[PDB]
Amino acid sequence: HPYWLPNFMDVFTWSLPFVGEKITDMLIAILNIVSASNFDRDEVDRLRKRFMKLDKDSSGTIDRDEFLSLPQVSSNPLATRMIAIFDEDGGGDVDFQEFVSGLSAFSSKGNKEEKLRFAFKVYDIDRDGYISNGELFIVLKMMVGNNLKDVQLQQIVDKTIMEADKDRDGKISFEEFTEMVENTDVSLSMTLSMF
Amino acid sequence: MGVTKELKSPGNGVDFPKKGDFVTIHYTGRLTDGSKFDSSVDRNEPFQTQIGTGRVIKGWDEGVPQMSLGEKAVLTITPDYGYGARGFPGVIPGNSTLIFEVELLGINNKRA
Ligand SMILES: C=CC[C@@H]1/C=C(\C)C[C@H](C)C[C@H](OC)[C@H]2O[C@@](O)(C(=O)C(=O)N3CCCC[C@H]3C(=O)O[C@H](/C(C)=C/[C@@H]3CC[C@@H](O)[C@H](OC)C3)[C@H](C)[C@@H](O)CC1=O)[C@H](C)C[C@@H]2OC
Ligand SMILES: [Ca+2]
Ligand SMILES: [Ca+2]
Ligand SMILES: [Ca+2]
Ligand SMILES: [Ca+2]
Repeated sequence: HPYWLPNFMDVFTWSLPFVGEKITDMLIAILNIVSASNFDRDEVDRLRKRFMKLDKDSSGTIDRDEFLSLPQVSSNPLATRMIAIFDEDGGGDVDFQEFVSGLSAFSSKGNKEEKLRFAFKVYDIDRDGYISNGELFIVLKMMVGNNLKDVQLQQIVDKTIMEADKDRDGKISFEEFTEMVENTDVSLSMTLSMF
Repeated sequence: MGVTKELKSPGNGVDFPKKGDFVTIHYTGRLTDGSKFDSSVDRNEPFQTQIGTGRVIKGWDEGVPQMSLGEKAVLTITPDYGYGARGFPGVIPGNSTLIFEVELLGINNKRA
């Protein structure tokens, strides 16, 4: 029996609101180059104090165990993706430059392009600049669990890729991704709400 | 107020979801004009969530714990207990009241 998302929508429109909700949920828990970031010098200094409390061993870096020490992070289906994205150099831990850079993307002062880039990074597991079929399946599966059958997820992943893959290499580039989502509110999903 | 529940067929009348319980539900979602926008029944795949902890829209978190195990009901959910002014992209317009047919199939390991 064929399966399609409501109104035959693509998997990015479908999943990005939940991606933004889950990541901003974790950022709220955590919060409770630098000079080019979306934060003034004062806000950066407040983040320095938030960073220091999370680094329990005073390494100057936050590791996976220190992130998962928060209950709101360990129960979160996107915790592993957020941690990997924050680790910009891919070294296993996040220094302060990475901490600030990751949070800066979610500022209300940030632009559409860096929020599109963060969203893309959620799906691009191996960081090669392309969302592969398997990556898109894996990350969607992380969020849906057993609420769709694997074969249902395969149909909508395959259809979305067929629709977005303009040059027909079987993967989704950043440009193909941003064109797919140009008429949905990705910036809103990828913004931590301002008082 | 934000969610009203109309019982269509009763459950066992004794087992109700509590905050933090995981529920298993078959649902069909409709707009007020009656048009179906989604259905777990049509894809033959029940929906499971922890209830009462903000993992689903407020109308479900407040309506589902009122149901007893096995009940079929209709939840009418105002936009403040649903997707609000934004709506849900591709599916739900802004400022939409939502009508869910809901069957409570499981509470944790208890099954109807
Ligand atoms: C990787 C995929 C994403 C992941 C998708 C799944 C696990 C598959 C699961 C069957 C959802 C359906 O997928 C076919 C589809 O179900 C709807 O059609 C629907 O009938 C609905 O209203 N439901 C689903 C059943 C519980 C109540 C309500 C809901 O609470 O849904 C929740 C919801 C959308 C909350 C938003 C999230 C964003 C916030 O900003 C907003 O805040 C106000 C609240 C769902 C369960 C999220 O927790 C989880 C996800 O989104 C939505 C109209 C759109 C939704 O697709 C997304
Ligand atoms: Ca440390
Ligand atoms: Ca690093
Ligand atoms: Ca990739
Ligand atoms: Ca391509």
